[PDB]
This record gives sequence, C-alpha cells and structure tokens, in this order.
Amino acid sequence: IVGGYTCGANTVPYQVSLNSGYHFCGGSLINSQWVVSAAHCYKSGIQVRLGEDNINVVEGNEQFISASKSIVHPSYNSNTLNNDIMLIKLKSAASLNSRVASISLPTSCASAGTQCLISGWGNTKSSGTSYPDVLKCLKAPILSDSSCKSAYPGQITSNMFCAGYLEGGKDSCQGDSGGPVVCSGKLQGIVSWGSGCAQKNKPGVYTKVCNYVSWIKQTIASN
Ligand SMILES: N=C(N)c1ccc(C[C@@H](NC(=O)CNS(=O)(=O)c2ccc3ccccc3c2)C(=O)N2CCCCC2)cc1
Ligand SMILES: [Ca+2]
Repeated sequence: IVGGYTCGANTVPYQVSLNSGYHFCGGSLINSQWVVSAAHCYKSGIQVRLGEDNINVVEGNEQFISASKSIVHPSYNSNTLNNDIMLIKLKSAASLNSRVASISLPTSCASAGTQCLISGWGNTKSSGTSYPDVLKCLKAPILSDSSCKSAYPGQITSNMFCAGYLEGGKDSCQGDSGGPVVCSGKLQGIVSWGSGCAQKNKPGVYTKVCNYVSWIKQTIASN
C-alpha cells in the first residue's frame, strides 16, 4: 500500500496473508472455511495465515491453516485478467472471534464515489520496493466507469472497476494482490492490477466481486 497508514493490530479481522515461506498475496475470509483472493495468486503449497499483523513475528492470535483446494474461476484469462478471482478452501475451519472474522459478500454493486478500505502487506514505494512488517490501510473511492475507461482504454471489462486517486501518491501495489476492498461492511473488490503503483492518472483496478456472488455461493455449496 503506497500512501496508506498502519491499520492497527487486528483491526481488519478478515484480512488473510497467503504464505509459501514468504507473504505473496492477500485474501479475505468470507466464512470459517473459505477465503477469496485473486486468480493470479494461484500457487500450490499455500498456507493461509489469519489474525496477522506483523507478518515476521509470532505475536499471538495467528492461526496458520493449509489450503485444501484452490479454485481459480474457469474463465480466468491471464492475459486480460478478466475474471481474476479464486476461492480457497481451508483444511480446517478457522476459529472466529473478535480478531479473526469473516466479511460479508455484497448484495448489490457499489456506486462511483463510495469510499472503501483497501489493506495489505504489499510494497509501500512507488519507485522502489519497501515491504512493511505490519498491515497497511488506505481509504479510497470507487471511480466512475468513464474515468476508469479513460485511464485504461480497451482494458477494462465489466468485471473490473477503478478505485484510488488520479493525482497519484496513494494506491495498492505489488504484494497487495488478492486483498480486500471493503465498502460499507461488504467485500466489493479484490486487488487485481494497475500500471505501476500510485502513478498519476493510473488508478488501481479491482475485480468486481458483486458480479460473482452467485458463482461463489454455488461453488462453495458444491465443495
Ligand atoms: N493498484 C496497483 N497499481 C497495483 C495492483 C496490483 C499489482 C500487482 C499486479 N501487477 C501489475 O498490475 C503490474 N503492472 S503492469 O506491469 O502494468 C500489468 C498490468 C496489467 C496486466 C494485465 C495482464 C497481464 C499483465 C499485466 C501487467 C500483479 O501482481 N499481477 C500478476 C501478474 C499479471 C499482472 C498482475 C500492482 C499494482
Ligand atoms: Ca505475526
């Protein structure tokens, strides 16, 4: 997260770290056994780490659970990033409480101007790399479709939305991939792609989760 602030320990209780000997993507806990993340985060050998703040220190409240299966959307296209969403089933149910909790799926899509909270352990620098120990937070508005398509001509599908600041200086970045965009208590987006990080006129692009609620439900019901 570039231009964000330290969230505070466990203040984003649905945030997950995907770990394969190092943090490589974020995710969101949506019930005690299922996590949603991005399809580009797919990897075998994923351990989901819940209740994290400093990802480099055991502090208490962590729960480490292996993934028993990762289900990339059948129509994910790696060239366009259209349908960039994946479901991860946990080997065991997480223990939910104050510090580890699920986030609700949306019942409707959010409008342009809705302010949301984006969080992750990704890069904090626009030019360079600096990964934080603790979880970083950024408040950012959903942009209009016209501004989003003006920023990225021909690259925005109806399963994507832009969120952020056209002036540059505040954005998600490498390492935040798969993480939550929460608006009014609902999971509206998944960190997917962008051109650089926090560049002027190149806002972040997010997977539009409201288009996938039926697929998420049907898929969790059959697995
Ligand atoms: N909000 C941001 N500015 C932001 C958000 C997410 C990221 C991580 C993300 N990386 C990028 O978007 C790199 N910027 S990129 O190189 O300009 C880019 C953008 C879109 C693309 C679409 C399809 C294939 C390749 C693409 C590469 C990533 O890990 N990817 C996995 C590999 C494919 C690209 C996505 C970076 C920045
Ligand atoms: Ca920790």
